[PDB]
Amino acid sequence: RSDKELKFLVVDDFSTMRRIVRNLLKELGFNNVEEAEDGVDALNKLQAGGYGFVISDWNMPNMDGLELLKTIRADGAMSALPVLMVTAEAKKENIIAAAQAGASGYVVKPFTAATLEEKLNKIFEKLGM
Repeated sequence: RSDKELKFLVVDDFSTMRRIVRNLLKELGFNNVEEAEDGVDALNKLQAGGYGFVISDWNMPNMDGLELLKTIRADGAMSALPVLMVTAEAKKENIIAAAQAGASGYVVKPFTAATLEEKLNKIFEKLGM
C-alpha cells in the first residue's frame, strides 16, 4: 500500500546503485528517502530515529547487508524496522539466509520501479501496517 510518506534508508555501497533506488522510491510516491553506504554508517543514521524501513545492499564493506540486518533486528528499539535486502545475485542459499535473520523481503539488482513496488506491497501486508 502506497503510504507515500515513509522514511527509507538506502544503504548502498555503489554510488550509481544508491541513486537508482532513491529515484525509484521518489517515482513510486515515497518522497522520504535518506542514504548510507555500509552497515556501520547505516546503523548510526537509523539510530537517530524517524526511519520506518531499511533497504540494504548484500555486498557492503566492513558490515555487509546480512550482518546489518542482524544489528537492526537485535538493536532493541530498531528491532521492528522492515528490511529489504538488495542482493547482487539471488540464489536459494542467500534468500533463506536473509529471511532467517529477519529480512522482510529481498530484491535482486538490477531492479525497476515495478519490482521495488511489488516487494514494498508484500512487506506492508506481512507487517499489517
